[PDB]
Amino acid sequence: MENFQKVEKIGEGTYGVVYKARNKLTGEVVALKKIRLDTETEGVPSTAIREISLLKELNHPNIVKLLDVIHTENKLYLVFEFLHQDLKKFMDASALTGIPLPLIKSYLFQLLQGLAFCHSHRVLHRDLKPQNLLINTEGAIKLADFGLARAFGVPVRTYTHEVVTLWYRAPEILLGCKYYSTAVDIWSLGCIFAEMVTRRALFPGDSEIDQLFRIFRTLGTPDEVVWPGVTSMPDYKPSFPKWARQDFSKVVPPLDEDGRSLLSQMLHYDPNKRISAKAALAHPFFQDVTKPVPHL
Amino acid sequence: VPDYQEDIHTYLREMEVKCKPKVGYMKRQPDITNSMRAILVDWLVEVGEEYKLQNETLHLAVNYIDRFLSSMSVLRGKLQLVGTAAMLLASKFEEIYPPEVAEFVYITDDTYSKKQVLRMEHLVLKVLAFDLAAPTVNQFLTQYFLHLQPANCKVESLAMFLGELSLIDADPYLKYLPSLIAGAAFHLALYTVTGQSWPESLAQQTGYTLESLKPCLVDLHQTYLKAPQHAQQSIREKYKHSKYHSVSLLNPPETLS
Ligand SMILES: Nc1ncnc2c1ncn2[C@@H]1O[C@H](COP(=O)(O)OP(=O)(O)O)[C@@H](O)[C@H]1O
Ligand SMILES: [Cl-]
Ligand SMILES: [Mg+2]
Ligand SMILES: [Mg+2]
Repeated sequence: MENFQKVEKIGEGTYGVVYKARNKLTGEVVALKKIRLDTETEGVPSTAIREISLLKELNHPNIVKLLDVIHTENKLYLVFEFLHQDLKKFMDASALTGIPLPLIKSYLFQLLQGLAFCHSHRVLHRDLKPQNLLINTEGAIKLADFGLARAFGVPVRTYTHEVVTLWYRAPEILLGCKYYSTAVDIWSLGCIFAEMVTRRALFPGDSEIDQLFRIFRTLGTPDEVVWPGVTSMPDYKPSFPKWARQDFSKVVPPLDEDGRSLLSQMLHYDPNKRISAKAALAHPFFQDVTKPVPHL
Repeated sequence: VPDYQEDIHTYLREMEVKCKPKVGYMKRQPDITNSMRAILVDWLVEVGEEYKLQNETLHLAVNYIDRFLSSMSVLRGKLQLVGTAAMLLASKFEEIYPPEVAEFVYITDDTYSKKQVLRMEHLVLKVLAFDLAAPTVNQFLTQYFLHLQPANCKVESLAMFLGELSLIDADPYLKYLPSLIAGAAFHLALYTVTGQSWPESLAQQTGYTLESLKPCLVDLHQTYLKAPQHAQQSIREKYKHSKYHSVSLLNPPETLS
C-alpha cells in the first residue's frame, strides 16, 4: 500500500471504506475499496470472496473494471478503475433541470448491455440502485458494487431472501417466493429508468408492506390472472386492498409510447413474463440510441 | 431462465476447461496418494451431511482441492487442512449460511487451530487467485435434468449419486471434463431407472453423442457395480435416504446399450 496516495474518502460501509487514490509511481487514479479482516474472526468475508471472484470473470465495457487485489493479514484491498461519479449524485445534480431523454436512453441501453452480460455469465447482481452505478465524463455508465452478487444455477435454487435495497426490490421477493432469478435485476433497472425520467424514486417505501402497497397502488394489486400463483406466495394476504392499475401517462408523463411500453414490460408482475435484458435491448425504444455526453 | 440458458451452458463449457486441474498431478506429489485423497473427499461428504450443506458446495471444494494440489506439494499431515479450508471457502461462496470457522475446527476434532485454518484459507485464495466460480458436474446435471418432461426425481437422485461417486476416484475421473462426467451419469441414471437413453436434444446441445460418452460411461458403470465394495462408503450411506429416493439401494444394470 506504499504506492497509493489517498486523495479522499468517497464511500463508507460496515466492512470498510472506499477511497479515491493515485498510484504514486504511474499516476493512475483508482478507487480503493478497503475491507477489514481483523474485525473478522471468520476470515475473508463471503461478500468479498463473491465480489472478487465474480468481477474477475466479468470483462465488459459496462461493468466496472477490477484492476488489482491486495490481500494482507489484516486488510483486503480491491483496486478499481476510477469513474467521475455515481448515478445518484448525477440525478441529484440534475433534479431541477432533468436528464435529457437521449441521455436517459443511452444509460438504460448501456445498463442493459452490462446486465445481459452478467446474466449470460450466470451472475445475478441483486443490488442495482443509482448509487451502485458509475458514470464517466465521456457518456459511459457501468454496473458496480458486486458485493451482493451471486453465481446462479440452471435451474435456480433458493438463494438469500434479504437482498435488494427496499426501494428497488422486486415483488416476488417482497411476497417471499422460494425462488427468484434474473428478473429481480430487471425490476431494479425498471425502477431506475422511471427514476431518471421523473427525477424521483418510483417506489420509496419505508417498510416491506409499505413498499408492496406503493407498488400495488401504481401497477394495480396482482391477482391470479395477472400473476398465476401469486395468491399462494408465502407473504401474500387475501386481505390486501385491491387497487386498480394507473395509466402510465400519469406515472411517467415525459415518456413516449415506446418508453412506456418498455417500462411496463420491465415491471411485469410475473417474473416469468418480465422482459429479459437481451430482449429489452431489441425494444423499438432503442432504435435511435446515441451516446450523448453528460453535463458535469 | 430460458433466455440465457444457451449462453450459460456455452460459457460453462469454456470455463470447465480453464478451471480444470492437472490430470496427472498425483504422480508429482511426494507424500500423498489417490487413496488418501479418496479418504479426504469421503470425509468431506460426511462433513457436508453434518452441516446440511449443498451438494454444489461439495463439488466446488473438490475442484478447489485438486487445483491447489496441482501446483502445491502437501504432506499427509496437512492434507486435511487443505480440505477443511477448501470446504470453508466453498461454503462462503455457495451457501446462504456458511458454518463458522470454529465449527470447521470442531469437525476436525482440534487437529488444527483457527489460526491454521484461516491462514490456509489465505493460501488457497492466493494459489487459486480468487477464481472460485468453477463449473461442477452438479451444475451440468441440473441443466441436463431440464430435458426431462415431466421431471423424474428418481433419475435425478441417481444421476447426482453417480456424479458424486466420481469425486472419490481421481483415477480415472480426473481425465474427464465435468460436462462429460455429467452426461454419462445422466444417461446411466436414465437408463437404469427408465431404460431410456441419452436424448437427442442433449446430444445436440452438448455435442456429445452416446458414443462420445462411452469411455466415461464404461468407467462409471464399473464404479456403480463395485460401489458396495469400495473402501469409501459415505456417499452410499447418504443416498440411502428417502430424500434421495434411496437410489443407492437400486441394483445397477448388468449390461449397457
Ligand atoms: N470505481 C469507482 N469510481 C468512482 N466512485 C466509486 C467507485 N467505486 C465506488 N465508488 C463510490 O463509493 C461508493 C461505495 O462503493 P461500493 O462499491 O458501492 O461499496 P459498498 O459495498 O460499500 O456500497 C459508491 O456509491 C460510489 O459513489
Ligand atoms: Cl442509491
Ligand atoms: Mg454500494
Ligand atoms: Mg455493497
